[PDB]
Amino acid sequence: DVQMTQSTSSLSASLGDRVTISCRASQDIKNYLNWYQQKPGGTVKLLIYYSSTLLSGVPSRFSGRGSGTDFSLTITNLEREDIATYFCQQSITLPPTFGGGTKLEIKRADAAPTVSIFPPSSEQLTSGGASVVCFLNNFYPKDINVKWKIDGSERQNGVLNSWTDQDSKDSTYSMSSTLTLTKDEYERHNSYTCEATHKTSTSPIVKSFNR
Amino acid sequence: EVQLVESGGGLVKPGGSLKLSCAVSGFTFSDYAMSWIRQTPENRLEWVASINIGATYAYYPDSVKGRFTISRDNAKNTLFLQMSSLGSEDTAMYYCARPGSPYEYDKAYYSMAYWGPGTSVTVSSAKTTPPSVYPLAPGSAAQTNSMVTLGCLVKGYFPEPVTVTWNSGSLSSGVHTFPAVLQSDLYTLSSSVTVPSSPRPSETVTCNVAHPASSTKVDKKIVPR
Ligand SMILES: C[C@]12CC[C@H](O)C[C@H]1CC[C@@H]1[C@@H]2C[C@@H](O)[C@]2(C)[C@@H](C3=CC(=O)OC3)CC[C@]12O
Repeated sequence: DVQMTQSTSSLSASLGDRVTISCRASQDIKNYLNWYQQKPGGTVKLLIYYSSTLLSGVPSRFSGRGSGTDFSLTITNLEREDIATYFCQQSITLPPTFGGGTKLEIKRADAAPTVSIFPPSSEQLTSGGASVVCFLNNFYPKDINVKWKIDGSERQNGVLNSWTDQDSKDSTYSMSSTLTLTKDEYERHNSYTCEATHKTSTSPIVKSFNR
Repeated sequence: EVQLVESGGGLVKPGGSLKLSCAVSGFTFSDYAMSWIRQTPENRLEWVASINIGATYAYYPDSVKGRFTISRDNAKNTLFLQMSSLGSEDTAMYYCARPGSPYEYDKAYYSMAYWGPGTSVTVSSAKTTPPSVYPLAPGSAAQTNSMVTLGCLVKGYFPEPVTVTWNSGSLSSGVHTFPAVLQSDLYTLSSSVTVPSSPRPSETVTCNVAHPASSTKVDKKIVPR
């Protein structure tokens, strides 16, 4: 199979910026290379087919070019409706293969995370389990680290993190760290701390509580 | 205009069978060679099956060949994909797609110009399990201030997805629902909502979590303390 290679999986840019996505084929596919666009929970859309032919409805600020083994997709005036994942695809050799995709981020100003810590609920305690949740919402850039300390002592066992894709309204990110314990080990301790290190503050944002 | 809608997706056991459907509109179905393409949990697009006009020839990659079968009903405007002997590697979002042109001399012929929303196939021996929903309320002296964040913990369910709304959708702004993490073959995600400290506890915020797989709906009113 012809291998489709996009050299970066993530790309960052500003509104009004010239974006360029590269795509390399392991073989000569001549001009048979298409470009697709796909938003997070959405359908796949054809942008350009053959090497540089736009599909109806696609803005002229999208342009493709390349022949043989090296292709590229250029966006001229990045708009926030251009924040999607872009795939390259060869249509001439069986089986037809796609590239890994290039997810395009948008740039904005630095935002500090709003940190909120929550204790286990009486309902979950009722089940012999106990999860401490921490929300770190609306921050930029995406680079952030979290530290859990149970009675001054760090901890990574039982900790789980999840991230949101870039927000549509404010282009920020959000994260959730959940320290799950056993009801019993939860009660042989008093204090629980949620620490956030971010490009903004120099000193962590600390959210703690105790029983 | 042009419509493609996949159907038949669901939860299957390894080695099991499933049949998919694609109803079409806005074009002469009988003029096109129709295909199936799947997207992988790793966001990886892969070809599945192709069929020409007249259902005379069908193309399958070595990944699906000998197990899947593509067919068409030109009178019903429907395309099918019989899947058999399924493995976990077949877990994916399956789409039906239409080429850009029925004419091989047109370069749009070598492109898929229309896809459907897709239908989800999960091949697992794991069991359909309803979610437990826990209220996340602040505690216990930090009542400051401008805004307050509430949340709902949706825990130990299978399969995906779970739908989470706040106040029956009345609360759209300030909502953050996170991707589920797998843990003991059971999913867990979290949802946060931010409201002025004025409309809470005064006035009500409640999380509504729907899990269609187990036909479950849970309403969790967030109460102080
Ligand atoms: C199924 C098909 C049509 C019948 C003919 O016998 C050739 C086969 C194999 C090759 C196959 C065509 C259908 C066409 O729709 C294709 C799927 C078409 C492609 C579109 C595409 O994106 O990649 C290929 C070019 C050719 C094609 O790959």
